[PDB]
Amino acid sequence: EKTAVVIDLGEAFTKCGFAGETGPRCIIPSVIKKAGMPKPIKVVQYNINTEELYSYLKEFIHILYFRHLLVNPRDRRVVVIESVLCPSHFRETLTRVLFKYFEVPSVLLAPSHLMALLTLGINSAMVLDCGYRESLVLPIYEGIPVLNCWGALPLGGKALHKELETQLLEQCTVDTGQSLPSVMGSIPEGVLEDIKVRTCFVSDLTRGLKIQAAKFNRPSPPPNVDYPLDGEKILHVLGSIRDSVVEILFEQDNEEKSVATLILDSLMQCPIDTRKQLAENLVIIGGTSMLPGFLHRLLAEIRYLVEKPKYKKTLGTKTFRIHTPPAKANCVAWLGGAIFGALQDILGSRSVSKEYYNQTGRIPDWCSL
Amino acid sequence: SGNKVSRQSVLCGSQNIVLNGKTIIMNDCIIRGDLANVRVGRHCVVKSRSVIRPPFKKFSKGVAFFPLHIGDHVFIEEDCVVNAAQIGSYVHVGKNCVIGRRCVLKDCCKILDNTVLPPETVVPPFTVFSGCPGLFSGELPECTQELMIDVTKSYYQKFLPLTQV
Amino acid sequence: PGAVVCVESEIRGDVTIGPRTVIHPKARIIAEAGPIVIGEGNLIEEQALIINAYPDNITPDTEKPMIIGTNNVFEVGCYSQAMKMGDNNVIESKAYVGRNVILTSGCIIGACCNLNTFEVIPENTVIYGADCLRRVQTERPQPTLQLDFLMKILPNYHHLKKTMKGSS
Ligand SMILES: Nc1ncnc2c1ncn2[C@@H]1O[C@H](COP(=O)(O)OP(=O)(O)O)[C@@H](O)[C@H]1O
Repeated sequence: EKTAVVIDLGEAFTKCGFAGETGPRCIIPSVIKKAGMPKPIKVVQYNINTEELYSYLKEFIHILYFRHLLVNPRDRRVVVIESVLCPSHFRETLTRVLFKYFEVPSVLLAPSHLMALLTLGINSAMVLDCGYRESLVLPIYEGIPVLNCWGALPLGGKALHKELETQLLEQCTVDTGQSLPSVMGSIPEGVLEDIKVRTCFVSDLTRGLKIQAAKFNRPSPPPNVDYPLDGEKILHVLGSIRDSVVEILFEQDNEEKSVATLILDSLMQCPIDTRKQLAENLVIIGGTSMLPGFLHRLLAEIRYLVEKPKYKKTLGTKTFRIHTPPAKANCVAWLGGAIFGALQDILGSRSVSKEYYNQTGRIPDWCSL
Repeated sequence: SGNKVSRQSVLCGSQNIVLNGKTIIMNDCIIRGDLANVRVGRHCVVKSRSVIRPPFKKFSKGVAFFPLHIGDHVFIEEDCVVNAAQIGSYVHVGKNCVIGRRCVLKDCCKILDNTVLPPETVVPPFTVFSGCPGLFSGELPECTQELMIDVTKSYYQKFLPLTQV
Repeated sequence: PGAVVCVESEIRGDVTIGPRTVIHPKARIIAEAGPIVIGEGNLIEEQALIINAYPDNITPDTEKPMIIGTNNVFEVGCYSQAMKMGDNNVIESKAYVGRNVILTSGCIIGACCNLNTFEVIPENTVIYGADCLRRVQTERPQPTLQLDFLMKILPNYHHLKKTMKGSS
């Protein structure tokens, strides 16, 4: 009858396509290309002028639906996959742009973790979404997301970018156009993403502990490979640096916090009957989880933290299984929204319509009244 | 008669070369039609330092490339390496451009400055070319492009009249 | 002898060209600093600027004579100011070789590509046109396949040059 639209906005990338198709049609990055502009500006931003955001969202949606969808969304429904705890200011702006400017029939602002759970096809699961800005945890038990049990450290893609920028600046080796360290003050983000995808090798638990021991009073430094760059300035990036950048994601000491500890804190907050099913079904999604050799380092670190005396008195013996999804780790949240929209013309009714928005005021966020 | 060919410009292969009425070949131009023919449209303005080279020998046993072409009101910008491109009428080539092997430029096109049109790149009608690797930037306006081409043709005719021999 | 040197093309200083070499119209071959060396079957296209680096300093000498390899297809408007080149190297149009270089055999430089000063390009690797030193796209340009492709390119260049020589 009518295949609905699926959107999954974010600061780094944006998964978008049709509901029903196994995986999206395209994934253009969040930034936009403007005429007479030095650098490309990011679309998804927080704490900034309302009318400017509205114009930025219109500009991104306009370049999206022609290239991605090849259709007017005026014919059929939309599924805007907002991550839970995405600012209400930003949701209101999205609601305005979809109804006032474009005039869609319906919209939906559903959470990312519940839809990622629909892909697995199980009702209870602990979920971790390691995106660009934050690494958010949220356990779901029998459909309902357990909200007060949660956690989100500023330790996703953006933290890894900042650490790469710091460590490369400290130890730099650029070719002539050899020596000459710290010539350029900063480096672009698109290049630094390509370095993370290709170079950064994720270490094991025993290797990670050896690196942590070396930092505070050297084993397994290799391997190292150079990275090519434009304008005839190749830089000889090292092997110990990229491993040290990955290590800060799992660094426990002096914060009592990490990607692994965040699941345990979420499990601690959850009730006793819910506890065991969440431990059995531990789902990992998001952008940072696509890194090579990540799921072992997490599961081994999780287990090491359970062996510690502080978590034995509550958790103890637990079968931590990581049931992986059908689609890739970044594109699990989108696939869930595509499942939610395509199949059920019935569950399209619960979402907010154009008729309801004009008279009322806004889509209902999880708040009072 | 009306075609204002400059003194510094060179037109190798006069029989193969072809210049329509109201043309304008700027200084230091190179219309090399030794191997193959070169067809220029009416009111076409070839800017300075433009290398109009022939695409192929046309002696290949199978799949010989198309020599050269240029539609009417063609605004060829300066330093533009035009080679093996069938330019549709009213095509606006950018400055420091580069055309590929058998590249089909459509009517009312707008090639950007410092562009590189690849081999067998069929550009669509009423569309701005963009990117380091050739791609569709956005749809161009019909009225604005026609008015700019008319203004460029009038300005080229004034320079064609005086100060070149 | 036995090299298609054009009348409009300019040569200067010492320049020893190989057999079946094709110097196109308005091609600059300024070899005043050092003795230029062109390989056999090397096609220099129109508007090309062949320069050399001033050399012979006692401590850290700057350069030596730019030796171009055999079957090297230099495209139109290509800059080659002091760069060591290998056999079967296809430099695209509007390119720019660095002040010192070591372009290996079976190469394929992109259009509008700035080749690096003091940078040796590896054997079998096609350069992307825009941002320099792009590692991607080096499979179809491999030693075995690229040698066959460059041999086909040398045959088409020789056939096209023979047709141009026949026309006169
Ligand atoms: N194939 C991949 N391999 C490794 N890392 C990736 C890959 N794709 C994306 N990333 C990384 O993941 C991040 C994208 O996070 P994302 O899931 O888009 O978060 P959000 O949806 O909250 O914006 C980027 O910072 C990028 O470096």
